[PDB]
Amino acid sequence: TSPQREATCTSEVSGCPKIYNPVCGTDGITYSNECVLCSENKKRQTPVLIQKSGPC
Amino acid sequence: DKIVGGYTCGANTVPYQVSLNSGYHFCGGSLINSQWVVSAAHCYKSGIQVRLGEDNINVVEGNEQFISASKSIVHPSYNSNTLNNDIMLIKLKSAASLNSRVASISLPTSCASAGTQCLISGWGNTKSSGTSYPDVLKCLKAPILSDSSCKSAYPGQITSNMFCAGYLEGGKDSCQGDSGGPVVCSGKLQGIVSWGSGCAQKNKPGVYTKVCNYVSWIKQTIASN
Ligand SMILES: [Ca+2]
Repeated sequence: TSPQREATCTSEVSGCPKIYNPVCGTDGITYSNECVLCSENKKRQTPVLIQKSGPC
Repeated sequence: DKIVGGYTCGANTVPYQVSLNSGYHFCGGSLINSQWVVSAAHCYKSGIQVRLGEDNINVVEGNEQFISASKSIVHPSYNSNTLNNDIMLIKLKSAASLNSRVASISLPTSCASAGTQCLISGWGNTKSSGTSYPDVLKCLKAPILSDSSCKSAYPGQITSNMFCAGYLEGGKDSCQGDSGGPVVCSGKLQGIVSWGSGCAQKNKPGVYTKVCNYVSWIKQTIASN
């Protein structure tokens, strides 16, 4: 991994809000919000971090 | 589709639809009179510009209105952790000039029942590799689900201030960029786009703030501000 910012995701629901607040993964994917990057991660055995804010 | 199972529609069709802009479109809203907009509380930011009469959010077609928000009032019991009371009021700096593409939506008098079909709108689009972004103005007709089936989809998560709408088989939903926008059932505002587990997934319908619970709060808040 080539890092520098985790996603801070503390949701008490098993869902994400439908706001467009993009973050650029270190994988090169644009996540439509940080909660989406979180949920996507939790079914990964290796977490993508946040490369930059805004679309890649 | 790329429009999350919906169909394209224009600003004339949904003239109460607004865009909330902070350098880019992040949420929708609904116009409830010439000076006031209703959105989702999680859409709160400082320095929102409201964009009215938009057909394309990327192109200035010479018929839109750009108005700064003067005041944003988030429901005092909004809980960001549970998304309960996910409703915000926005006062515009000046009144909108109302026309065919810009008009306000009535507030409900009673709550809507399960199986009432509604119209959900917004600029939420989804690309190929499941990546959501705003662009094309789309519309979607969806039923309101029973409370049983909603709580069965999201066990422990659904409060008295939420409802589910959509299709248990998936394919058609609202998605990221649609937050805060309208769910209109027989000409009244019955919902605000709030959350979901992904978009258009099987057995995971969208979850909306139940606007009928809030009509007195909205009317008294507007009237005292
Ligand atoms: Ca435009």
